[PDB]
Amino acid sequence: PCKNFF
Amino acid sequence: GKETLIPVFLILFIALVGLVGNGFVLWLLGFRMRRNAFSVYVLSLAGADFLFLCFQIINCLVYLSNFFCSISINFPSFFTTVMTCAYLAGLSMLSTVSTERCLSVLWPIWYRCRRPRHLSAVVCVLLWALSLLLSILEGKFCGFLFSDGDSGWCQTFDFITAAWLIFLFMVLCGSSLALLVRILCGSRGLPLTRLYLTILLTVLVFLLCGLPFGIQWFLILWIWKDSDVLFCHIHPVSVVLSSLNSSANPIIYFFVGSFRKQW
Ligand SMILES: CC(C)CCC[C@@H](C)[C@H]1CC[C@H]2[C@@H]3CC=C4C[C@@H](O)CC[C@]4(C)[C@H]3CC[C@]12C
Repeated sequence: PCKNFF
Repeated sequence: GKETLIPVFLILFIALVGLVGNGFVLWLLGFRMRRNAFSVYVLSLAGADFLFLCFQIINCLVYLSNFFCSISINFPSFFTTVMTCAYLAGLSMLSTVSTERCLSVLWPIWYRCRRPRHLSAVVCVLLWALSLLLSILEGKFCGFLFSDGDSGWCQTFDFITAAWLIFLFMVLCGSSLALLVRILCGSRGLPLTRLYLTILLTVLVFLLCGLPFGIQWFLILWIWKDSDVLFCHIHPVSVVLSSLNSSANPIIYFFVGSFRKQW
């Protein structure tokens, strides 16, 4: 999504 | 690849240790031991730490599964927001413990007599509700739910959680400072050395291990915009420190306080 993610 | 694998074993080990610690704390304070007005905060902090540590176990276990077995387990995207809720609720419980200690030392008469009995419960419920509100509204605008949201309005609302996080840190540092001033000015029977040692230990733990994951995940990631450097090196370490902080929290708060008489 919009975030990098972990 | 290999550079990420060695932190992840540390993640699973520290997460398992904190998992069994938080489970023991939850079981004891829920069922076996009598609860003070303060014990509700420790129980809530263990509960907030549980979800976060379980999700860290999940996110490292499926990294082992994807690396060796290549099953490619895609996840529901709402695990991140409840993990964020768990993390924020844990930090809020830390700051609220600090403020309760400051209120006890500054106004002892009020704390013994006029303090409402369900104030701890209503404060815990309100902070959990506010943490969940800041979590899902960060989830919906940034794509970590069913619908996907714009990245432009994501950073407006994400910086609110960062400002709330800095405020939550300044409340912990401000309240622990006032207690230190009060006990160093005119307090007689207290054990001063052990007292400022444990207060300073909580302050460095919350600043060095609790803060960096939130700082890097929210405020730091957006501002820097240095993707090659940040994810490979900064991110693995940030999770570990935050994960480490959750593990050390039951030991610092409940087990030292309770099991001191046993050993
Ligand atoms: C408004 C909604 C989000 C709150 C629900 C949060 C859930 C996940 C849980 C996590 C731990 C739970 C708390 C654990 C301990 C107690 C002490 C009990 O004497 C009053 C309820 C209270 C304070 C619980 C309230 C609900 C709680 C905070």
